[PDB]
Amino acid sequence: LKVPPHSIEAEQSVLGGLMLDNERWDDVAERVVADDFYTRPHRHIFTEMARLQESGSPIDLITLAESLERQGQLDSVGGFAYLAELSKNTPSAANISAYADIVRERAVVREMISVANEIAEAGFDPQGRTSEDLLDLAESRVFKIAESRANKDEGPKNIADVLDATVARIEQLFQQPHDGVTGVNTGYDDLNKKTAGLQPSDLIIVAARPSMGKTTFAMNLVENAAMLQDKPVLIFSLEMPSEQIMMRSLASLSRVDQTKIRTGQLDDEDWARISGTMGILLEKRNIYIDDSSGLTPTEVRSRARRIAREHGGIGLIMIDYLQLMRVPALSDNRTLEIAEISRSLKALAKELNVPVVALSQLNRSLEQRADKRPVNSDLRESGSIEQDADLIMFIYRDEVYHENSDLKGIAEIIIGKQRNGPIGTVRLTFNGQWSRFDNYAGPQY
Amino acid sequence: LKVPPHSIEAEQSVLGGLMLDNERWDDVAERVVADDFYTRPHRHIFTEMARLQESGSPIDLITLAESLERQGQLDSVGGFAYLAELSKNTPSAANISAYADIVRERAVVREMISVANEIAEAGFDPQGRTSEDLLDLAESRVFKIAESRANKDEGPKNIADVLDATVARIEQLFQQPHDGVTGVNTGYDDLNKKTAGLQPSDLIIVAARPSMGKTTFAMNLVENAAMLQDKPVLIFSLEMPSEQIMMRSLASLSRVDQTKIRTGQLDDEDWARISGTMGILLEKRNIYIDDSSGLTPTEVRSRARRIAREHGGIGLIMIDYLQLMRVPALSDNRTLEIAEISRSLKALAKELNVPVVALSQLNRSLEQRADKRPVNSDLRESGSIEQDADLIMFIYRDEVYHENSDLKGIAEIIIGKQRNGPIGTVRLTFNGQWSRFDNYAGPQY
Amino acid sequence: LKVPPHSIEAEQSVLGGLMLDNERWDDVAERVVADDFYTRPHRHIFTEMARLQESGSPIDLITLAESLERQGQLDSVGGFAYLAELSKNTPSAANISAYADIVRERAVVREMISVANEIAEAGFDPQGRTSEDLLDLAESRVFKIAESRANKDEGPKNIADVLDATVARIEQLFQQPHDGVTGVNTGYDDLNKKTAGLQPSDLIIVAARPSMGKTTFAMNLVENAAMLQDKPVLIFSLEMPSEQIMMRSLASLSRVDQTKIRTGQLDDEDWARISGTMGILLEKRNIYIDDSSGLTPTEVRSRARRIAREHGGIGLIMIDYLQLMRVPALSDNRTLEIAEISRSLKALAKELNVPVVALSQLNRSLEQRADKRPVNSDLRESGSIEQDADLIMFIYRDEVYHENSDLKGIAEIIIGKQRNGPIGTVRLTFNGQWSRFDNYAGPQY
Amino acid sequence: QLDSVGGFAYLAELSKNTPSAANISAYADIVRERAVVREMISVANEIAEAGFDPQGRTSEDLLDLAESRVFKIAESRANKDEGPKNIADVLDAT
Ligand SMILES: [Mg+2]
Ligand SMILES: [Mg+2]
Ligand SMILES: [Mg+2]
Repeated sequence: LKVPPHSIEAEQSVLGGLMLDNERWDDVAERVVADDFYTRPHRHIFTEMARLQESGSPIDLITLAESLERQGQLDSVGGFAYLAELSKNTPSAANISAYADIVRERAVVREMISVANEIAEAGFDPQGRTSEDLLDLAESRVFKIAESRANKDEGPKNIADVLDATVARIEQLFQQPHDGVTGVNTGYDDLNKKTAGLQPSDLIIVAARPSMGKTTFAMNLVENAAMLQDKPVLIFSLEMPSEQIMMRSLASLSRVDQTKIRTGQLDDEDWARISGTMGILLEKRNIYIDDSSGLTPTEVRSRARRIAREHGGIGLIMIDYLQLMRVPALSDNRTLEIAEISRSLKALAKELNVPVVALSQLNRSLEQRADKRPVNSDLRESGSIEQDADLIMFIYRDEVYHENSDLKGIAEIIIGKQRNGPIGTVRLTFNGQWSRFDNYAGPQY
Repeated sequence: LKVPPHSIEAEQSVLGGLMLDNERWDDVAERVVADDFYTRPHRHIFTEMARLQESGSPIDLITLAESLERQGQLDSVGGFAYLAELSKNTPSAANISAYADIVRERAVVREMISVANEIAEAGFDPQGRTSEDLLDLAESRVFKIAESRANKDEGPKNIADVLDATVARIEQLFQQPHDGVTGVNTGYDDLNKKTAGLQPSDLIIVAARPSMGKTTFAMNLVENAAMLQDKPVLIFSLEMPSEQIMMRSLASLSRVDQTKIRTGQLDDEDWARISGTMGILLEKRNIYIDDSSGLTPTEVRSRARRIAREHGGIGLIMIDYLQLMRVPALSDNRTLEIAEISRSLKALAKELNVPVVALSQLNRSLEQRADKRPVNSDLRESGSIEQDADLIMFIYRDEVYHENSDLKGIAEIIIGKQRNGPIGTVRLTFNGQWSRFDNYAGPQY
Repeated sequence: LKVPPHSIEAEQSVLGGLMLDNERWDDVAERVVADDFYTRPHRHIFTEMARLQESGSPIDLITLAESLERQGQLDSVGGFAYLAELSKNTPSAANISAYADIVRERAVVREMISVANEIAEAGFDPQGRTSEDLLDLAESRVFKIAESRANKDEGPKNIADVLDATVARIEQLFQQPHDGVTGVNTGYDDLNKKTAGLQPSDLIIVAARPSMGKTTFAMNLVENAAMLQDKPVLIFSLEMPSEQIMMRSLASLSRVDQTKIRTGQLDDEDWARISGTMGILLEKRNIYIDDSSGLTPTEVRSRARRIAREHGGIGLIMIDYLQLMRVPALSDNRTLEIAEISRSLKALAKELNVPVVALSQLNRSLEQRADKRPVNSDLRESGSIEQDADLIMFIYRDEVYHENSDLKGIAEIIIGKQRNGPIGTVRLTFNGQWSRFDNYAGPQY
Repeated sequence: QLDSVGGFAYLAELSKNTPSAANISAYADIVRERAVVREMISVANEIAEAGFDPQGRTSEDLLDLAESRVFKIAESRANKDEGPKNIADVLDAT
């Protein structure tokens, strides 16, 4: 019931794994230490192995016994006969660092109990000592423990440990001298300038009123990517089903109208363009659609990670009308619901290192404003999706509100926020007959 | 030999000193509490004595035994002659202060070894626990003892004892004739006049809507307070990681835009200015960044107290987008959550004698107002971070909202609260292409 | 363990205390009775001493023995030697009325045992009795016992006693013909009219948004009633420490801006006024300041009772921003927490008969009104503070909101509640650089 | 639950006996009256024990406890004139 908590079987398993593989010792040398172990024979074995890996790389069965022999230690450290059992056991695979980490943790635990014993000792043993000379000692010891637990990554880093990563990214980008696109491209040249391409660890938002084009624009982004991104994409159509999506997308990629598709009065050239774009999409095999209705961020994360390990690793994610996302815990408070959603999506993007398009709606506030250009406040709910987002870009198409516009066939992509870049107003030509946005070779902005 | 020390003769001496004098109890009960004592009869007797000193001051010999009797407590706390014997004993003199001192001193030690036992045996019994979730428990309990004990200089001080420290501070300030900056220099001479620098035991707030400069500004402050000081600073980036922060700060220092960094398009005169600021930031080693996501106040405290005593003592703390900070006990009431956060940061600043920059957001209330110049009310939650603070200074770039304005490349710092100085409206200039606020040698304001 | 309850050390203690004290007899006579005792010899002694105190005034050792002889009763009540044991021991101090009261109620307890025995006797022995002649009988028994109730200091308080007290107070006021300020003075001659000074037992509340001047106003009240009254004032600065408060107060009294103080950049005419105000503050020794953070009301009580004991008796208390004050029992329900707080403060003021200033805050319910002139409903929590109070008086200086206002340097003190007096709108003048409110000679308000 | 309450043979001994017809309510009256006496013994014993060892308070609340039990059981019992009455009687009071 009561004992020093220690695991000693996985310990020997690590020992034999190091024996049968003289390559991966540095990675466990990061974690495991000679005094980390519990019993002294294992400690002798590991520290001898370490002294040898300084000098003698080959250490499996006999170099160990020889180095142990030259200084006269056989049968005082167990035995070569006993060592046979260690090399015999654990022919296991690269599942070694797990054992290493967990036993390293057990060592930390054992040390904690040791120091609690020391504190109890110094407590019941006064030695003519005061609370002020005692609690301060206790604080200093526990401080030395928690401060130094062989942990480097999670803690606040000195600047030289940050500039290494910064210069590393700069070398990753200079070592490939290429265009002014530091991530995913869209297919649109007027927008890649104000974005440097959809960057790879952000939460993009694509918001606009309902009849405006945001699902259309998003599908255009993803299909263009998947035509120039040899790497998967995802599409979560929580609103409409896959069979509307793909129809819209064939119309987009082939510049034929949607009625002609669904109803079936299309001409030989139309049939040909369809044939070609199909036979393209079926080769690259990027697009993966999920027409699930009421998802949660957990389901999103799982269904994205499933791809991201087996189909390689992914290039972007699209999410239609995230206000349908749910989390039943926060089912009463809608505001905190959306905040949890958005935080989880940003976390996902930082996890998988991809962008996360996340379509959203706007509120019926701009209608009584007479300009109609959507400002960042005009987001459907919670105000936090303008806070966790590293990019927002609204859509406004003046022909909807003004029949007397000189701005018809024209949609402008109001960048309404961008942390790592400028704001602006891109413009593009709308042709919803085949559900596409296209570039605008015309006046500047 | 190994026994819990409980100096018990002094206990009876205290009890009898109180029996023979109703007067000196509040003085004693500065230090004496029910849990302090070793044996339950003493506990019941003393809590009833205290209950009477609350209600009925006269208690010597039999008023206590009688309150005990008023509803049937006799012989569970010893006896009646047992009670009388304590009064008959100890006619000792006025050394009640020292007796109560030691009697108070020993019980906290007893609790200390109790906690040591609890931590150790809890280590033996993990109950679905990791070392990371265990050293946290240790830190939490030990310091919850220490803070609950350490504040034992408390009392209402006579005015002479106040003015001594007041005038000693004033002398230490006149001891060093210098400029009108009694604190950390911000680098912006237009701001230090209304502020006299980021004073050293206060919470500072920088708050603005999501694309306005608050992260940029609060990085300018530390960027300059690292150069001007020889003292460490800390940066808790709860929103986005270090590999973007530093790529924005290199530009903020060296005046080379962020695109020409990440892309690698930067010319020789720009490479040189990268190199200079590199060589500076490495030959000082002041800044310490933590890119952790959902920190609690306690983790902030620990990770600050670490850098405190290793590296001299800190000189500035920045906490990005406060509202992310968690405290899961108060996961439901977000309001009280923020109140706890703010109180904790304030107390931290009071502890380490440094400033604490604590950014925040603003609610979507100023938008439906037609002025857009934020006020002290539009803090994101709880409206306590307008109370626990000492310097609230918003940001307002008019050109973000009004397309057509003469306030372009101008950004003002709408001071909205001070407790020890004047409010105002400072005027600076923004150049986000290299992420910097600059002094505005321009017209009046 | 189980026995008929009766105490006898208190008995002989009281009897001997009366033997050694002819002066103080009536006070014990108001509580103890002949039948109040358990043993009959002491009943004889008590009733005989009482008969003599009616007839024969000196009764210590021999007058009572001689009387008991005149009734021919020696050796029936013990003996004169036994009485010498009574007169020898119990030289106890003035804690005698305590013994009287407790033994009084012990007679009541023994009566309770006897009466329950009577009820159980009627129970075992029904005597052929009806339930309607049983319950109401045995219940009117306890009722008839309740009829005794010699605690005649409660609800049945006829009007004449009230008017006696009231006329006594009116004689306290008219026997001293003075100005129309029956209370603490403030210094603000425009405020004492609407207030008649700060009444000694009422709970005053000062309330305004975070930078409207309430700490300042309150410090001016205390540091003016420190200069007028030769009576102490406390300050529970839970929010800021003494080393800022006192600086502020030096600036207030000496009218020099605080920036010239701490920076040390002040001139001879300023140093003189500093010398003068300090030489006043130390030649009066009148101010106490407690810089403790999370004070519960019990701590506040104790720390005020101390000064009300040592330094005569106190005349003002100030508690800064009471929403810091805790009571950890009610940490979950904040509303009940604050109600406890306010009730404790009112009780304190009624206990010491001294005015409690208790600074409060306001909710963000003004900002969405366009008036901003606060009302009682704009108090930060619980609504008890607007019920358990006797003088709320807000602070609204208008230039904080309306930049273009013709009231700069004007701070009006909206008396928003007062029981024993009017409401109104006092005006003052805000000069904040030296942290003072001053009077205003101006038009009709 | 057979025989946990005596037994069905005893139950038949109950059914066999007592051929009384005229008076049951009066027997019930005296039984309830004795039960009221019994509960009065219970309450008095509670008072005596909670005078001997009632475990901790000021006896100001003990006097109130006596009065409380008294007037409570007074209100719990006393109303036995209670019953639905006739309009030819209610209208008399009205
Ligand atoms: Mg859609
Ligand atoms: Mg930011
Ligand atoms: Mg204040």
